[PDB]
Amino acid sequence: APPPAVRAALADVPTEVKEKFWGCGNPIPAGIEGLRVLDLGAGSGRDAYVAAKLVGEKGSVTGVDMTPAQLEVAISHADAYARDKLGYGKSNMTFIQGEIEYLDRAGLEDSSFDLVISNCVINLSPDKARVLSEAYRVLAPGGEMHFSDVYVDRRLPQSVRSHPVLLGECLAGALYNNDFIRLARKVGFTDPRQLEAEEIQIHDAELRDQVGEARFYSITYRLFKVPGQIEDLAEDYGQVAVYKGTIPGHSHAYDLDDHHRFVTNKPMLVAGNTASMVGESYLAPHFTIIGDRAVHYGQFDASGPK
Ligand code: NA
Repeated sequence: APPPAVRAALADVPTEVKEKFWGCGNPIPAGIEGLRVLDLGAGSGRDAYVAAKLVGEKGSVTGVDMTPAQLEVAISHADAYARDKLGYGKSNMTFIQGEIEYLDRAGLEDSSFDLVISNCVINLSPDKARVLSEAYRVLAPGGEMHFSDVYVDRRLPQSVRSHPVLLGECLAGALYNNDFIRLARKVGFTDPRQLEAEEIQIHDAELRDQVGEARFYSITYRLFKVPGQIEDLAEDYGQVAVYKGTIPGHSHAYDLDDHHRFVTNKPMLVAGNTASMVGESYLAPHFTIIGDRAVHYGQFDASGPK
């Protein structure tokens, strides 16, 4: 169950582009008309094709993949998709060959993307930290890394690590969610936000035994970049946010994350972080912020000392 816009856009993506994809989600955010999107690990192009639509004719998408076979599928269907299905003059997609760890080697410049998206390929990175820090480098201010991947509620035993088989799909090398958060924050994503999580029921029964009581999740994370603004606690500057109702397919309400649902025209008290995420990012044209950060009031939703 993807949002209607994503299902509508999927109906029209070349069967072959979809059949050849494999992923744990549909990580294209709402609100991206006219923006530039980088799709990490684009494979055969399902997610890039969907984005190419949702950003409109004036937005664009870049897909980076490791495998030439997968590339050539994304490339061969581009023009025809963009022309007949989207009715664009030409494809607004560019697929390039690369390693997600080395966006600099792929020629991707600082601040050249508004969104970085990914679908269940980061657990396979040999250098998670580099992919994260590269995402961070190629994002423009007020941009976001928005991506889905598989996590665990605890650290897997070393035993399970380097010798699983392939196991699960990449369930080996799925991190303890809080360890992921830590790594994101070392790189400058100070307050990752969980948009939604689904427990992945394991059901192999023989794998059950290998993992103990480990619980696995498919989580879509939101990693906003707002330099100088994003803090590691909810801090209280007395700001108020009002979602104006203008994000297509979200006229009644908008979920920033699973703890923050904004109802159209209903003001809500927010912390600095959240005010930055909805009002200083690419989402900002759809929100009003009342207040600012000239006066600090303390920690938000919590008393002072003890
Ligand atoms: Na709505």
